[PDB]
Amino acid sequence: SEEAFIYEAIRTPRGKQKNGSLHEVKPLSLVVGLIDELRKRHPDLDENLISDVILGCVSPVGDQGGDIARAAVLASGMPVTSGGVQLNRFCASGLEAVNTAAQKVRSGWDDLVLAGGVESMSRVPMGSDGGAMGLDPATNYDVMFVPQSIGADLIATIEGFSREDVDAYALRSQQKAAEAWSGGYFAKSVVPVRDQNGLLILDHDEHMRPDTTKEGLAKLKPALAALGGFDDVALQKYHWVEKINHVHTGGNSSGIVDGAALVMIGSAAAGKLQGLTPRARIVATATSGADPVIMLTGPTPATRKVLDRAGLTVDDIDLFELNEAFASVVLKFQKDLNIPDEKLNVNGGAIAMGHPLGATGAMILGTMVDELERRNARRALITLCIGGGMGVATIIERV
Amino acid sequence: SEEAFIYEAIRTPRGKQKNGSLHEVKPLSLVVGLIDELRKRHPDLDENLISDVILGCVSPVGDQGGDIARAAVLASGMPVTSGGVQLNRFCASGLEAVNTAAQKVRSGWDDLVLAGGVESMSRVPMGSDGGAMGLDPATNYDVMFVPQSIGADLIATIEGFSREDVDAYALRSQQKAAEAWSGGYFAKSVVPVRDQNGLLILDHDEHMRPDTTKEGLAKLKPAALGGFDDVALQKYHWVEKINHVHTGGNSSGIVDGAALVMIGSAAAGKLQGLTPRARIVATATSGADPVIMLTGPTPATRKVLDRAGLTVDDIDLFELNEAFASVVLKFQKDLNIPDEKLNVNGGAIAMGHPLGATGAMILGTMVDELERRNARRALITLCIGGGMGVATIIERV
Amino acid sequence: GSSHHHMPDNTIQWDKDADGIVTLTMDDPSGSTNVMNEAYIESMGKAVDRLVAEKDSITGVVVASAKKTFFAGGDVKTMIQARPEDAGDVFNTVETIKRQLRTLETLGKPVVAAINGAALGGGLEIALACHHRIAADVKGSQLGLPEVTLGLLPGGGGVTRTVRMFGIQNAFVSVLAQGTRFKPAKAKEIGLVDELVATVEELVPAAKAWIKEELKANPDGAGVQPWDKKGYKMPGGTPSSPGLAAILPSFPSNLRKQLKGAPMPAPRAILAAAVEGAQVDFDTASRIESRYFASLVTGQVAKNMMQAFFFDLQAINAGGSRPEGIGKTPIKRIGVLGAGMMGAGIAYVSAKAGYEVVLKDVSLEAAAKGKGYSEKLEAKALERGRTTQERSDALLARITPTADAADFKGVDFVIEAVFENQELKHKVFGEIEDIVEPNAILGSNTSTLPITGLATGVKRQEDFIGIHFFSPVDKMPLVEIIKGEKTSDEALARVFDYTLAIGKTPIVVNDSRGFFTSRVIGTFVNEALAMLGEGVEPASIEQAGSQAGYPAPPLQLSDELNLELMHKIAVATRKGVEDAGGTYQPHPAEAVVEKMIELGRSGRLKGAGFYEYADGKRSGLWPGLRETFKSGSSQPPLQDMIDRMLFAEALETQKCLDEGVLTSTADANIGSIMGIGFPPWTGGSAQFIVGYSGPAGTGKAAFVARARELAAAYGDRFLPPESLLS
Ligand SMILES: O=C(O)c1cc(S(=O)(=O)O)ccc1F
Ligand SMILES: O=C(O)c1cc(S(=O)(=O)O)ccc1F
Repeated sequence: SEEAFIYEAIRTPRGKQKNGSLHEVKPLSLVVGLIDELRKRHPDLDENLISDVILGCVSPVGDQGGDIARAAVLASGMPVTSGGVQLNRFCASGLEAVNTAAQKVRSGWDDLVLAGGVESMSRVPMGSDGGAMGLDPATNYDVMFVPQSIGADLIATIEGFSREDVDAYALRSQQKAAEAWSGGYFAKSVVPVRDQNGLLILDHDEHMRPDTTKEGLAKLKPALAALGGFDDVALQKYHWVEKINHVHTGGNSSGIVDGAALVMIGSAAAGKLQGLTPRARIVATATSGADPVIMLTGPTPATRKVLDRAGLTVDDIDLFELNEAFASVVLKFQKDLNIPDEKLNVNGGAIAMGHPLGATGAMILGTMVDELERRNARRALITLCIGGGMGVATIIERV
Repeated sequence: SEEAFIYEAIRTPRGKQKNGSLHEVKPLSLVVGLIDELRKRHPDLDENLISDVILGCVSPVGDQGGDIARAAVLASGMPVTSGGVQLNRFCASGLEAVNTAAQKVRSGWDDLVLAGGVESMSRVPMGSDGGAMGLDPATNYDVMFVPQSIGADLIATIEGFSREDVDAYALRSQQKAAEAWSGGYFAKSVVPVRDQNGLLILDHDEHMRPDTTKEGLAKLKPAALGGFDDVALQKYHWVEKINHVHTGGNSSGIVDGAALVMIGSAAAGKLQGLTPRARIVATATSGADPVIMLTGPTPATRKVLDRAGLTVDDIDLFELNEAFASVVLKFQKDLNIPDEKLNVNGGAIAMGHPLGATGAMILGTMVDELERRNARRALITLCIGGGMGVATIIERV
Repeated sequence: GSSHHHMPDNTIQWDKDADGIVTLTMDDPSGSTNVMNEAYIESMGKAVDRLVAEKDSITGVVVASAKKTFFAGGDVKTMIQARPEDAGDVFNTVETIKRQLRTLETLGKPVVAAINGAALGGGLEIALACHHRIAADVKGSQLGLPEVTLGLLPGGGGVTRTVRMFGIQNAFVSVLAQGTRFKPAKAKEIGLVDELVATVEELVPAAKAWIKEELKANPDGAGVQPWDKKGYKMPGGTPSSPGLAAILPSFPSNLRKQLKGAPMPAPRAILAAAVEGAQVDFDTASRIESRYFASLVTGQVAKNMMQAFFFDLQAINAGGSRPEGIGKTPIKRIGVLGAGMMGAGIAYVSAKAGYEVVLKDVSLEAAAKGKGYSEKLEAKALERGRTTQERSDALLARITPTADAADFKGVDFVIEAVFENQELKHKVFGEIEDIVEPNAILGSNTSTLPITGLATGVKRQEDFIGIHFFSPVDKMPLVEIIKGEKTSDEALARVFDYTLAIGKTPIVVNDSRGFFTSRVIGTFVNEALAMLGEGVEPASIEQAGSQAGYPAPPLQLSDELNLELMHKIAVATRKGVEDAGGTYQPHPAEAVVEKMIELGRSGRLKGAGFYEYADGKRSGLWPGLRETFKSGSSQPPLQDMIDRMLFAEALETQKCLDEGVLTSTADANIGSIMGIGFPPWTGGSAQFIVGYSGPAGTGKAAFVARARELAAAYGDRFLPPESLLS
């Protein structure tokens, strides 16, 4: 019923995994840093009208355990009534928190909510939480568990995407992310990380390789995997396929990074009361997925369901933003819906700038809010694939 | 404005901590057992129409890590489109999942949602996940971190609740839970846990001590790491000394358990031959100081009443989680709740407090008691760590 | 770029021998001690650049010192001037310092520290970067990391390395949180030093003998610290280890309990830097330590504490308040009159320094009880191993209990400690002034009575002087020296030197009623009692005192000062100006004191005060207190209660400076910290003004603006004097 509006969307720069600038920064500090930037931009905002803070975090362990959302509320000195809940829907946790915040507003029982994610994979690696599947061979044996990398190799094998095809996409992502950083597209969204003294720690996505070349990508060696068994397991399910063409390397897959993002979502009455200017509007969200062994073809039905739910078609969308977990996933999504190539990941993606699991959904969402405003266009569609065979998609309209 | 309805609300027995019957049962198996029961009750249900599965879990590590809701969707053989997300809002994670399921239905973008929670505190003890507010001395030192036990004792000190007062409520809970079990109130809601051979593992709440006497409660001995007492009084500086009245007999039990709730729109219920049992009238979220921690349910209950346009007199049944005896007494004292409307079937002191599931368990407990008493309204609320609070009102259909 | 450098005279001498063992002898020609200053950083940069350049011809390194000390301290003169905008320079300095030590630590060859003397702060940090530490067991030698006492932290790798050596818990509690200084034997027993020798001449030989043996026996592990080996296991576990993660949340609360909630951010930062550093690699850990170090240096509390415990303390010890030109006069025999807590404690600290003491009282039974205070003190010291049986026997043998004025023959230094009464003191001095030596110092231990009055009871008034001690004398570090208007400058210097000889700190105060310490602690007590009469909760008053940083809460302190004595002071201070023609404005606390006396609750000595006293111990506040004073009827902010007690003392101190009672802010700061327990984070009741910080701002102006905000709400006694106005 109630319409949900995005009033602010900011993100930290994404720090690399090996010798990264953010490895010394506690995950709680990345989120509190963004809260202190929202305070700086709206000093007179009555923080008591913030009814919840929803953070996505795929590995809620160690520095990221104990409800890090609540920790950020108390650490930043936000009102003790401002809640704080962590969620985990694997790679789409950041976008799921944004959608949940939007649905909480649409229900009317919530006025103004902070949403986003946080992930410091240099401090809390993926799999640190273990998992009800790994520590249980009976379930692992029956669900035929296959890590994300092999589903991507399998997708490229089935659809006929070659090693040069995925490296062609890896090159164009590094290029567009370089163009966007040069043009200043990220100037007001990427909030530099500073220490307790105010000294600079990171001001740019340091995983990028702007000097990437077709020749340099072709020399990389292909990628839970590197152990045994998962290839044969995947082909036991997809028994018509004979051999898996391993095309994905470190250069055409999403990088391991640290980062956090924040999106402020509220109702029109909330923004009007607090003098906030709307930037976009959550038109519709949707959830769907496909087989867990192929794992990553879930954003195709989730996109059709959110398009069907919004009453639109692909031709009505000005910008498509799909997370670059693997190059073959995007080429499949592009091949399926016949996405015009110049509407797809127009400012780069996770291959160039990184994929901070819990925070990625809210980062690429804020990427589109700024790009619709810059281009003066109406609609964008943000979607992420998920481990286990899920998918999430959202359509926003510039206000 | 689609309305959210409860069609099914079931739970497992609560297995005790020491030598518990559920210690050999993985938390994933507790949820799949409840899912398989929903199939037995409605085999005609089109599980494709289930949009999401939202499970609350406070310690999502080890056997409970890796998005246990998604693990349940795959292990149970549910459609892969049925989602799966784990959330954590401490003790309210079970009820937040229910409330979020209702808010997902009211928004009109999810049609039929499974909500609940799972917590195997015997296998994954609380604090196993770490956390910043405890394992980071910069924020711990600033937010004045205090365990929930001491906040409960500080409440009893400020309100003047004696050791006999709290122990009296503990006896009340033990007697009311024993009556509800003997009276058959929990017959159709407590799904017995069985192994892969169909052999019985547990069919009742082990933690109950139905032969409790006030003499045995007075024998018990009353956080032992030191320091926290002086930290609490540094903030509550008008109190000279904290009277430690809470023991193992007047505090919530440490148990294993899981709960499931089926929530959907009236259209989704009509389409699947489902009779609605109750309606989610309103939800709310507020909080109070995190050093006392457990005083957040009072403003959250006051909020959910104003939102639904109701008052205390409009509520037939009040269900507050019995984390500590003084928390319920302070709550009962403030809102002047009648004694016969409060936790009428016992609570966590007798049956246990399986963190991630308690909110969904006491939610299911009330849905049954409204249909049994032929009453109209019930208010459910829980205290939370870090000073939060969630509340929910349900109306019988 | 990433360098070992940040003009100065070189401070390190280089010597390579035939074997290839380079000996770095630190010898700063600009002072008697090696100090971590610009000259050191530049020189250690040159030396480490040379060790790397000549790596092929160097088999080991020996770090030594040419001073009486090894290395002690850093550039406090620079650290105190660092503003918040200077955080980049401060961060880059410690990063440059640690980059030098880390290169020395990872040269691929063994480095040994020859510790010939004191290795404090940066000195121990240099040695902690070495693979082997050999300390000479000489007198006066100490080792430790006392940066926390100046409001800083060991930022040259001290926090990172001691945590890697001993674990988070042991390093914080034993070394870091308190800046404890160890004698070389204690240092070897807890692991800070590896081995000991008896003379400094054996050090460099032993260091080269260890380097030669290490290369022969353990070639692959030579020059490799324990935390640079595969499979390094941090003692006590890492924060992710489940054993440590169970008790780790209790560390900030235990620290918060010991500090009583007072604003001390240096221990809070050390604990954070220790735990945060144990979660990552060594290099990432030390950079975190640098950020917390820069956070402390640019803060105010560090500047408050650097001013007091470094500059003011050195100004006092150098004789800033000692009369100019006067030479030294020996003390052969000390005569103490009275064997109470004061006289007994005085006799102990005097005999502990080595002075022969004659302890007189009215009876031999009493004087023997006075010496028993020393015997029971030496008993605790023996069972805890802090002294030998030999020196303990000699100490007690210097205390001669007596009851005759004839045994004061040969006493050239008299310290009277009898009851507070003028005509009693006139009589006690009258019958000993002729027995003592003709140049004897005639000192009175009085808290309030003016010295000029007591001096007229003797003939040689120029040698009469006030020597004010504080109980317990064996542990209180200040001596308040009061100068009557007939007191000579020689007597002043003689008492001043004695104060340093017994290991205490002197302040010179001009004669006046209340002197400085009694007058100021009176305003602290009176503010608390006024709050009690206003209807404030007694528990909230004590909480304010402890959280303000005071060592003992004010109501508890009142029970020990005896409210009967407290009332007599106010009666004696009204007729001191009302009989003089002026006016006396009564304090609201006087009504509270008179009512407590009316109910027979005069204090702890009586058995009942604001607290209940059962079986010698103090057992909770008197329950009738809330009903008597309508407690709870006034609930001001805790910060107002804290500021009322801090400002009342800070303003009475400024009054003393304007009246010539004190002659230096160094005496005001140290006198308030060590005399009456003003919170160390303030740097003293005078530093508190120039470094106030609150919602208003920082500095003298913020203090005045806040003092006026208190005057509006609680009375004009908080109105700032003209001297602080600008
Ligand atoms: O007298 C000193 O210079 C001094 C030095 C330190 S240090 O820890 O910086 O070495 C601490 C206290 C001190 F009083
Ligand atoms: O018991 C007594 O009368 C008594 C009285 C005081 S007084 O300080 O009130 O004069 C001091 C000690 C006492 F034992």
